[PDB]
Amino acid sequence: RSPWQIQQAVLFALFLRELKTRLGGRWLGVFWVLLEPVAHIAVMTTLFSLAHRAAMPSIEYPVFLITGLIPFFMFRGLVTRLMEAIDSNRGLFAYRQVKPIDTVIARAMLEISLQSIVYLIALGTLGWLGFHFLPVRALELAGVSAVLIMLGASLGLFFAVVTNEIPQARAIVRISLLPLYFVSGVIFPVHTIPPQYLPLLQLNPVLHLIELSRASFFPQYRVLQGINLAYPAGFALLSLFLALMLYRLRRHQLAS
Amino acid sequence: VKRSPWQIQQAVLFALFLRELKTRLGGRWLGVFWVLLEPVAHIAVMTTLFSLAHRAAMPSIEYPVFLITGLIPFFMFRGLVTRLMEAIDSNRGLFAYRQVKPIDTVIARAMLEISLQSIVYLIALGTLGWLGFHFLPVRALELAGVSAVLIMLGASLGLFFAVVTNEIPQARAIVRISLLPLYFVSGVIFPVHTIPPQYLPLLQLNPVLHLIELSRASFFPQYRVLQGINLAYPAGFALLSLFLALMLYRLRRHQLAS
Amino acid sequence: RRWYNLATLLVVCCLIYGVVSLVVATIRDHQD
Amino acid sequence: RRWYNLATLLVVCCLIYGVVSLVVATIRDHQ
Amino acid sequence: RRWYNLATLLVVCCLIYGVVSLVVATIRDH
Amino acid sequence: RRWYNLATLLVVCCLIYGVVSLVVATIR
Amino acid sequence: LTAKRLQWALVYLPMLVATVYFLVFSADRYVSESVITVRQTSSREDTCYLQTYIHSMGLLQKLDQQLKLREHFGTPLRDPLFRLWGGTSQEWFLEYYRSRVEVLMDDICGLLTVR
Amino acid sequence: MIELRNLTKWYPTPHGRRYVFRNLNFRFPDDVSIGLIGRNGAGKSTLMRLLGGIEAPNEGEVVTDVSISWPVGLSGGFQGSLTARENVKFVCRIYGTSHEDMLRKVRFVEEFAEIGEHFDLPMKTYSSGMRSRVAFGLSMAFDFDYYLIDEAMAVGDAQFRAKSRAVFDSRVGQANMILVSHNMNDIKEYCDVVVLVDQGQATLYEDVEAGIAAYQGSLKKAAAKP
Ligand SMILES: CCCCCCCCCCCC(=O)O[C@@H](COC(=O)CCCCCCCCCC)COP(=O)(O)OC[C@H](O)CO[C@@]1(C(=O)O)C[C@H](O)[C@@H](O)[C@H]([C@@H](O)CO)O1
Repeated sequence: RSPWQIQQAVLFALFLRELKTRLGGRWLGVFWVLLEPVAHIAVMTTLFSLAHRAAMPSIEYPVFLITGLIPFFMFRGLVTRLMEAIDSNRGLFAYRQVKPIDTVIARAMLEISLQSIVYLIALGTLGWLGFHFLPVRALELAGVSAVLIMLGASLGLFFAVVTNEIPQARAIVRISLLPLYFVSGVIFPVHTIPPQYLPLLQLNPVLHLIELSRASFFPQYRVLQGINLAYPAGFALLSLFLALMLYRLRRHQLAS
Repeated sequence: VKRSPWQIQQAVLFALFLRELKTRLGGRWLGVFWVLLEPVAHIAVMTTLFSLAHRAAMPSIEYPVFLITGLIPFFMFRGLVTRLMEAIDSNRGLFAYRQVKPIDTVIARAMLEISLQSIVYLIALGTLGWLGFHFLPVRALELAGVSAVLIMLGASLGLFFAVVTNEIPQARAIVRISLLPLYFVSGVIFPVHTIPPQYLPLLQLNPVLHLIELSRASFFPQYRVLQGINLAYPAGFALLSLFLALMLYRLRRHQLAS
Repeated sequence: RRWYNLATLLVVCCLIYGVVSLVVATIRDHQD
Repeated sequence: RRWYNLATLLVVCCLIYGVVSLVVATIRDHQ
Repeated sequence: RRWYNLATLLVVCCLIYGVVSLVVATIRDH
Repeated sequence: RRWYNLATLLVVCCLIYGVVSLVVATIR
Repeated sequence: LTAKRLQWALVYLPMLVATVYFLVFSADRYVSESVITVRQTSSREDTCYLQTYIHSMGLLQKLDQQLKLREHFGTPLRDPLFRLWGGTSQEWFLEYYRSRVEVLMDDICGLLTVR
Repeated sequence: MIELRNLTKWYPTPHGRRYVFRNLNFRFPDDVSIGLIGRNGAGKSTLMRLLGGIEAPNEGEVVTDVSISWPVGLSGGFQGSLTARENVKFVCRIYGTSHEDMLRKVRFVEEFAEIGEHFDLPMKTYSSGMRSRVAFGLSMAFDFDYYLIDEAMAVGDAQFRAKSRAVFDSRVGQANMILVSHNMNDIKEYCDVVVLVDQGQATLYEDVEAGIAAYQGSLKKAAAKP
């Protein structure tokens, strides 16, 4: 048996286990992951519909919200769920074909599959309501989505490796995932904030990725200066390098 | 001696306060550094973000004292919620001595947070006086009354959450996640006068906004308050929450022991 | 407003009596 | 304001007495 | 509007029933 | 302001002493 | 500290005091509201001026000289809380008047309602 | 004096209310050693801990004028982050003893335990023998009218059991025991009268031999059901 085949086997089994425990005993989690974008959209439109109409009179608010929200939901899930994978299977590390990175990859693939299903369903009901739901340049959208996915998975693995001890710090990162929602262009277009606050917001790679995904989605969408893809690409590459290094070095102490 | 229940209550509260201070401040007292570091960091970030905006908003009050007077009471309230809510699992193995009822853990954590934030508040006003700002309240006992109302509301909410989420150790994270926008909406960083009126009545549903505004009004001289802000609404919220929390604790008193 | 004040006071002292009675029972629970 | 200042003084002197009693109790227990 | 106020009365009656049942359970356990 | 300067210098010097003593004790 | 003592000293006594006050001792108080605005003949500063001047002291001197406010407000002897005790200080009289006359501002219209 | 009135104890289960105790009324004999023995899982341990006051009875109450110890070997009783010394200090502060007396108690328990370096170490890293040792030493520290043992004698190595038995016979004469053990020789060696708790009721026997004989008879009756 090749190492690749046993890797597929262990990933399949771990995916089955983690999909069973991610949703409820009678699949109550699927309702929550379908309803959370709905509640977010309801609150956001009912709070800023006229303001966003005044912002630019060319893009409807719900499609803008979906395109900026579903990738952020996937990124937040990848960051916040990948790091609990170590403590969920402490007792499972006794069968000599199971490694922590297998749990990491299983959780990541599930997060990706679930959010992709949610994205497809959301685009379907958005087109069903008479909105705009076809990306003009879908290949660049796929590229930016892949960059965002790799950045999120790398950060999740990095936080899983570093915070194997001190679980209080785990909680902390979830708190820091709340302001990241309110800054990275998810709610309101970034053309309305006063310009001197701009570069302090431009070190956030998720802002750049959201802006480029929206630009590749809509026809004739305007981006600001310094919203290059090179900065998120380099951030993701460096984060993945450091995460893999730290997992390799601190490998043996992730035992039972 | 017969040792009347008030005596053993004092004894277990005193011992449990020692036990809980030994871990809240951390081993070798490393936590006090973060305890007085957090308001400093909050003050610095908010002042270099919004100093000119606050100066243009209301020029009669300088920014740091307006920040402190709404920051430290909210820090006390947030401590009295989050620290208090997890008071059950941290001492679950301690419930085997017949004088160790969980209400003692709740009261010990509440009194520890109250004392710590009281010393932090006194140090903050001392520093503000040392830097030439305005640091003496004009109506001190009214400020004490609003502070007491806020303290008892926070303690009641903490006890209610600790009672409710015992079988369910989760939803504590959701409590903290919900506590963050409470920081961002209760007017503890910027004056609430600039909020557009169409959002105003909904924001009045938050009692912490009323308590913060009432504590600020009795502190500064000639600080106006908005219409619809009163003491009766947060006082009634606090009283009803305290009654509900005590009744829920009385129902499930035996179930909090394993 | 006589009747509104009387009803408000009745609710307030009812809640206060309930709270203090629960507190009294809670301290009385210790029976060493 | 004579009686008002007396009342606030009572409140503060009490609070600091309680806090310092707690701190002297724990520093007596520690050593 | 006959049907509109009936729903509100149903909701408030259910709430009052729930809270009164809970305090009655409290005073029965006492 | 001689007394004011002496007092704020004393406070900072004590703080500095507290932090260096705490780290030099906790390194042990 | 039985339950009977708590019920007597927390529920029955304050409700009894409030009942024997609000039924047989309280004095009725009639309100007379009005709604005004000041305009230029062919305005926020003038309505601030009016809002300050209504609660002023010289207006009280004029009104006490005119309509005999002090001896009117001392008439109800049955109610001891809302009546104006004779021989009281000028500052207490000013605070009593400020409590009795209530002025609200509608900033959307700049309308002064005086009750 | 020990008296039990109208005791009712149960716990909710998905298959109904598994009732353990229901309206138990009984008086215990004084100045004699009690061997409490019954069917395993039928209510021995809950009876022990309601006697110890850990869980107050839902209905009825127990009445006593003597001191009854908490179950010895209570390793889970002490909190993990505190050290053994800190847990001892907390325990004596619970009972409100004087400063110098409680200093005498902590010196006594550190002399008994002989742990040494790990005595000022938090107890999440402790092994079972060390926590059992400090539990035994702390329980032997307080002067008590009655002591509760949940079969904590046979555990441990030979030397710890030896000094445990030594300090135990130092405590006999001035104090009395309640034994909850599965070794019959312990009840024939350290008990005077024997109670038997079966199916929610307790029966007294002034003869230890009669009590253990009724125990084997009840076991044979349970094994005789087809
Ligand atoms: C001011 C900025 C915005 C306003 C937020 C206001 C905070 C809400 C109020 C507090 C809500 C709340 O629940 O508290 C939170 C505090 O907010 C944060 O996380 C700050 C987030 C910083 C990242 C932001 C990046 C932005 C992203 C841009 C790209 C957790 O902290 P906590 O005080 O509750 O933790 C105490 C625990 O009991 C024990 O943890 C320790 C301890 O004492 O052993 C250990 C450890 O040192 C650390 O976890 C902890 C401490 O020292 C380290 O700050 O203390």
